[PDB]
Amino acid sequence: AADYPWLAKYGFGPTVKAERWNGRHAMFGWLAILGTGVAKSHGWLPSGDVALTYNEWGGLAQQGFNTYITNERAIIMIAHVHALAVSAAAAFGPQVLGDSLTLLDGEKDEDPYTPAAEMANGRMAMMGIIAVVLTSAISGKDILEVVD
Amino acid sequence: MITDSQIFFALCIALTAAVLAIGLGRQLYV
Amino acid sequence: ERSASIPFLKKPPALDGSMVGDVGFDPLGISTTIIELGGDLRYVREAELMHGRQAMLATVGFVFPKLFGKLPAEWAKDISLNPLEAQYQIPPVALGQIAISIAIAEGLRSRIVFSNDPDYVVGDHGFGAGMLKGKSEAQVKDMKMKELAHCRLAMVAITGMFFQTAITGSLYPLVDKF
Amino acid sequence: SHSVRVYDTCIGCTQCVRACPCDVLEMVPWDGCKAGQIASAPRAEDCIGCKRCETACPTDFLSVRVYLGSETTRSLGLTY
Amino acid sequence: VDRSEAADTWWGDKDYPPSIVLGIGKDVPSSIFGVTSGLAFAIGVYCVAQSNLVNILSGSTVNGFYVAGALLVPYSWGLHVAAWIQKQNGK
Amino acid sequence: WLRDFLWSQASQVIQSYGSALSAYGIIFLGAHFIWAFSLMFLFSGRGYWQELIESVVWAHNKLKLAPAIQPRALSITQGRAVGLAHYLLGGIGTTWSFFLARIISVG
Amino acid sequence: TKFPKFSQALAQDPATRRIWYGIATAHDLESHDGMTEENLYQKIFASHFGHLAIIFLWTSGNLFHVAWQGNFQQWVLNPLKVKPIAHAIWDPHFGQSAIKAFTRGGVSYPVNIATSGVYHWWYTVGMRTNEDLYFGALGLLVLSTTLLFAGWLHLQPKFRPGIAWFKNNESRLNHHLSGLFGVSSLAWSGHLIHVAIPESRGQHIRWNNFTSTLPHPEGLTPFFTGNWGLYAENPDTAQHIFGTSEGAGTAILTFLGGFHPQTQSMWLTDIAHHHLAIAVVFIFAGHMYRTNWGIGHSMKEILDAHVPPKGRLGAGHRGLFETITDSLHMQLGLALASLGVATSLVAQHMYALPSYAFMAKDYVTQAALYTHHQYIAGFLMVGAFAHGAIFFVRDYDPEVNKDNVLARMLQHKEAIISHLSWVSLFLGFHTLGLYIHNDVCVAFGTPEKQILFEPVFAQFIQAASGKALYGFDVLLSSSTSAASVASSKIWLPGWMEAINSGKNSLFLTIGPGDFLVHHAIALGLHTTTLILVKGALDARGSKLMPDKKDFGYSFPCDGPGRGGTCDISAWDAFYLAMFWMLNTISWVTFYWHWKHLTVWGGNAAAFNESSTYIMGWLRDYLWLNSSPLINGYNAFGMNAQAVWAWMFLFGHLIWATGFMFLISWRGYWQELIETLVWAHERTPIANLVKWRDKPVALSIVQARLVGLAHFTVGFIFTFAPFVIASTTGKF
Amino acid sequence: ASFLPSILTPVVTLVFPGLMFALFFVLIEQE
Ligand code: CLA
Ligand SMILES: CC1=C(C#C/C(C)=C/C=C/C(C)=C/C=C/C=C(C)/C=C/C=C(C)/C=C/[C@@]23O[C@]2(C)C[C@@H](O)CC3(C)C)C(C)(C)C[C@H](O)C1
Ligand SMILES: CC1=C(C#C/C(C)=C/C=C/C(C)=C/C=C/C=C(C)/C=C/C=C(C)/C=C/[C@@]23O[C@]2(C)C[C@@H](O)CC3(C)C)C(C)(C)C[C@H](O)C1
Ligand SMILES: CC1=C(/C=C/C(C)=C/C=C/C(C)=C/C=C/C=C(C)/C=C/C=C(C)/C=C/C2=C(C)CCCC2(C)C)C(C)(C)CCC1
Ligand code: SF4
Ligand code: SF4
Repeated sequence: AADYPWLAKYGFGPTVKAERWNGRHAMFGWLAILGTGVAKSHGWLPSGDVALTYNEWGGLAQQGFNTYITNERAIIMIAHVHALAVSAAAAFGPQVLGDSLTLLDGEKDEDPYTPAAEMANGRMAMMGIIAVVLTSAISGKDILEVVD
Repeated sequence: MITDSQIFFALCIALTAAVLAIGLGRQLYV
Repeated sequence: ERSASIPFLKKPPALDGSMVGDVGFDPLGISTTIIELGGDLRYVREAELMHGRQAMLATVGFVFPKLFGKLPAEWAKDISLNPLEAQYQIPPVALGQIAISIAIAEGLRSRIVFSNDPDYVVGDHGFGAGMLKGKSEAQVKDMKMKELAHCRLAMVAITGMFFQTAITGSLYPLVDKF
Repeated sequence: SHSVRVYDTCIGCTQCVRACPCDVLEMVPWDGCKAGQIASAPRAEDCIGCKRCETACPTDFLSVRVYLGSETTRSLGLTY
Repeated sequence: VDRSEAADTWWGDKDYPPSIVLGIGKDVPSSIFGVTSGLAFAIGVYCVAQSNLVNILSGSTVNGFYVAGALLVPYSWGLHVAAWIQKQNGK
Repeated sequence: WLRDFLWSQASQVIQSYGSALSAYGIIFLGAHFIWAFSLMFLFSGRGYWQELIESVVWAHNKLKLAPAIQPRALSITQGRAVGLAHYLLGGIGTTWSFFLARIISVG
Repeated sequence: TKFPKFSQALAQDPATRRIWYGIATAHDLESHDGMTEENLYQKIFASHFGHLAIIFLWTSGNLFHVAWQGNFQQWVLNPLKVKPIAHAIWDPHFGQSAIKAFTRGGVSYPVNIATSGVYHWWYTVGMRTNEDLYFGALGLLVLSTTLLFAGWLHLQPKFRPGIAWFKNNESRLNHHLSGLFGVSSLAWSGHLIHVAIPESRGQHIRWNNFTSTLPHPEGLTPFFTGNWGLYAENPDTAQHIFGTSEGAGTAILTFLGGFHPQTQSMWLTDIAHHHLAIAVVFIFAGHMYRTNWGIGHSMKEILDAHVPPKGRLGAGHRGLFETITDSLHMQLGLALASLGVATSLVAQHMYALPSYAFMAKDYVTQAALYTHHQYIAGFLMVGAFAHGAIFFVRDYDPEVNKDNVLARMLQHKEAIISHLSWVSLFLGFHTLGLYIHNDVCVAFGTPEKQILFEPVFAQFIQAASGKALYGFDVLLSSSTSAASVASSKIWLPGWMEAINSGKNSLFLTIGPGDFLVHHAIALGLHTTTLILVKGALDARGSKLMPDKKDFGYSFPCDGPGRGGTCDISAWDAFYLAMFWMLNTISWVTFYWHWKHLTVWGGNAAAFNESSTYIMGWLRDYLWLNSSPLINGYNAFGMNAQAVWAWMFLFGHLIWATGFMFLISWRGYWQELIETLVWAHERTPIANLVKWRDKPVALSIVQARLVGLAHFTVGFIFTFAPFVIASTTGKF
Repeated sequence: ASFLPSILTPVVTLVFPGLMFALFFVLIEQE
């Protein structure tokens, strides 16, 4: 905190703004797990466990290495990379009268504990994500089967 | 055959070592 | 001029009677080199108390599961009663639980251990400090000295029990054949 | 800035001052030398370190001697 | 040992070392030094010859007493240098 | 470039010993030597060389034969010039021997 | 609070040289602003802790990678055929062709073939499964964790060691000799006897059962009875197969000598006995010095008294204790010299006497290890001399060393430098002349005129050690001599066979080429010593600059006056001698690599014939063996050596770029940067973007440093590729 | 597992060293 003045200045670290943003991301992430689970239950993603090829995805395919990168993996990769692109756009670009990822010079981090409802739900969502990842690790089961 | 849990445990110990390395670098910097 | 514990060796210059259990026992002069370096014996005293208290808990736990029932045995029934083999038989869930609890507790301890605060009494972590509210100074010092004596005894006791269980497999008058 | 020093082996021949391209050196009165003058460096902050004084000094070893040190815009001689 | 707690053993201005260099044997006479050095040389050379020259050493024949007595040969050198030093210092 | 031109065509130079082009082989080596010898002057500086000459001059003065014309390390500009001349001679002679041996052998 | 907080001068420096010099003097703790000796020592101690943690992290990384991605288990079954894997390759730039080529070693993914011998080392030491390697990596990670915490701890106020404790020489040397060397070697001997010999003999000894399994059937009863020959009785048979119980003995401590026949490496019983005995010696020697118990020695007293009679060495070693214990640079120089000599010793001894199973037949690993350790030895020696120079220019006190053995070195430094110049000149003149004579004679179609001096003295040493093809019949070669008879039931029955067996690198046959190349090596060593010794001795002053100590160790020059004073600082002596270190180590490694390629390929009459002239080196070593490297990738395709070809060209490019900084100096680049500053400031749009530090050309010493850096990295990259790829392509 | 090269090599050899270069530059350009 005090020993890291640089990251403390822009809210980077154990800060209420960071907790808010990570709670929002955990909410969207639990949504994403549910959405991709129902997507796999339905038919959207390519089937067959077809591996990518150098002729379509090049050296990022890892055709002959190992590690069975699939077309469903490539499509969800494109989706999350688009999320990361919109992320850089929203964070670095103009705050459209919303929330800044960085604290900004004038603002001071909100007092530590509808916005409070968001934070309670975000703590719950982070706890749910961690619990699901653990339960998958201990059981050896898939995350989608665990939530199912 | 090294297992996933084995790799993760070694990675966790490596992360602990990394935190200690940052601490030692700080204390050498002061 | 001469130690009290060993009355034919010089008194340790570092030790001067202003500590609990100071009976001038330092043939090597570890305290002497520490004070020559520039440190103070707070760390070694706190390490003594920590090692000891762990040793007392582990002494009782060494013989409890055999002399008395090894729990109601929902999961412990598979694990052997020999303490040297029980360590290599804890399930991952219980092992992680105990490890996490100990790690969090001693991570909390570390900051006060390595702080510059002189108010910190050595081996005074606040756990159950409410019984010294009524004790007098002599009573407090004497009780701390009983604590240190128990610590010092249990430390040697674990070495004895561990080596006996490793080389013989049995403690002689108490627990046998485990 | 560089440190310019003058030792009492000076003979007051006033050649370091003429070799000086930054007006760091100047002759001042002195009792020791026959010529009655000694080099001195009252403007060492303007020193750049080209050591033309050292080159022009005719003593067997240099009466005027320059030690390079902390660098500055003037010492680096940067127009920017 | 520190810089201060160290004896003045330099002797470049004199012809012989001070006896203090001999440490624990700073008072044993030159006679004792010489006699012990001679006995040590004889015994050690005897041990070495009996171990490797008169006999052939091997895993089944290496003798601890001869091995230990071999170490009296360098001790003999030290003792004879000591004998000279004490003879020159007058002891 | 390293394989199919230098390595490939250096065969007729290096395998020239015992033949009429063995002079080209010798000059190949000698030009290599001079090119490397030039690097001494190109990288080094007069101060070290003057101090080394001072040590050697002490050795001579100890024997009463230090010359009246006092020896000095070469000037800085002269050292640069000598390094450049040796560098150019070594490189040009290397290429000279290589081209002549290769072309006379194959063509 | 600006970057060079430790140096306020650089803090006020406005140009870009601030960053360069701050990074450069980051670790020059002695000359930092507001530094005291106690703080210096404590900071050095903590940095040592961090450095040890780095070393153990590197070791743990190697172990974990071989455990996880390496074919250690497959390599164990068939060591002589399966190629060891270092780690997997993760590269999105790889094509399908490169993927197929780098997919090797009996795995389904691209990999790098290990050339460090870690597989052989761990297999000999007793590792058989990836689990053991993983647990070793975990334990080394924990060790590094503890070392980092210790480094942090020993800077705390109550835990900061004192200067007297740091300067306590006697205790430190006692403990290092007895425990760091002695007890650690005893621990290694115990490890061998408990885990390595049983694993070589087909016994799985690990933590779960090493407490139960007896290393010897008799136990410690022979050790206590004193009948220690029972531990040598029943050695391993010559028909033993490593890793199996067939042909296995029971002896734990032997002195058989020679080599294990199957693996062509020394016996593990011999190595365990070596480490046990050597530890006895070191634990004894660690009781030499006086520490808190009266009995012992006083190093100051020893040095003070060691002055020969009549002032032969002046005042003797008086003051040397004070100078060594006060000056850290002298201690650093002694340590670097000793460690460089030791690195050369291991390089010379590992190839002649392999210790790891099946390493001798692994030709790539042997060359890589020899080159690696010889180069590091050269670097360590140059560093030892450079720090001797820094000690002379920074820490040397003539008042303390009045008429000292060290001051007399400066007194007759002129004689020393002149005679080193003489011997360097003689060696170079004559070696080059004989080589040119041989060159011209073979060139003119008359090799018979070659002047070929037989290395009779080295051959005599080989004969005295046990060689018999020379026919000298001296000492061990003559079975009858006292030397041959006294040791005829311990080590000679194996050593004689090992040395006279022609299939080994132990005491290779030598000839006129070896004579000439050895004299060349002498030239290299002597000239490097000349440059370094001159730098050290003239660092304080010279006739061209008597007051050099005032300027210090590394300064650019003294100006163009007095004829020019280039490279006069005695740092430039180090920078010059680095070229010669590279030169002589390159000569050494070329000699090693060519002789060993010829010996391994079975045509030693290529080295014995062609090495007498220089075109033989240029053709039958460089040109001949460069084909598999440069053919790593060509117009028709690519092989697995394409990485070696690319790195070969890479090292060439860096070696070439070094010539820029070495030849072209600061004034040109400074004026050019003035022009570039003008252009940037005057162009529109871009001039809104403006620097903070004024961009300046690199300083003189900085550019000498950069040019030498590009030279050295270049050297090592080029030879690494050429030594690792040509060997692989030829075997 | 075979996942981890893909996850770790680019994170550790594009993102982390770029951030370190940014941090070092920003730190050395202070005051
Ligand atoms: C110095 C030792 C070392 C070295 C040279 C390497 C090298 C490598 N590792 Mg790493 N690794 C190490 C130790 C080391 N490892 C250790 C001890 C572990 C934990 C057991 C791992 C676990 C690991 C995994 C799981 C993977 C790699 C991979 C890789 C490769 C890609 C780089 C990467 O992101 O890894 C770094 C990854 C980390 C999680 C960080 C490890 C932290 C180490 C211990 C730091 C050591 C620092 C060093 C001593 C000094 C400072 C360096 C620098 C600041 C100057 C590369 C060949 C990848 C691979 O296989 O690619 C093909 C991969 O997937 N490594
Ligand atoms: C022990 C102790 C302490 C404590 C404590 C306690 C109780 C700490 C608890 C911490 C806890 C429980 C911390 C969890 C964080 C989880 C996060 C950030 C996860 C985000 C995960 C995210 C944002 C993932 C998102 C996605 O992947 C999802 C899911 C779907 C994918 O499609 C892709 C995306 C990116 C959308 C102190 C206070 C520390 C010190 C004190 O002294 C003692
Ligand atoms: C080796 C050997 C043997 C032995 C032995 C010997 C001598 C062993 C000696 C063992 C010894 C001496 C063991 C001490 C235990 C102390 C305990 C349990 C204290 C707990 C105290 C606790 C849990 C306190 C809890 C509190 O919350 C409470 C309740 C109140 C609060 O206010 C706060 C505190 C914290 C106070 C044998 C067996 C004789 C056979 C043979 O000879 C070989
Ligand atoms: C400048 C200076 C410095 C540095 C130096 C150096 C760097 C050095 C080095 C050196 C070296 C590097 C040396 C080496 C040496 C060696 C030797 C001296 C050897 C010997 C050997 C022997 C004696 C042997 C013998 C034998 C045996 C035993 C066995 C077998 C046989 C034989 C015979 C071989 C210092 C720091 C000091 C400081 C001051 C200054
Ligand atoms: S010696 Fe130098 S400083 Fe003195 S008068 Fe002459 S030129 Fe000037
Ligand atoms: S050092 Fe340069 S600026 Fe200073 S007096 Fe001499 S010539 Fe002038």
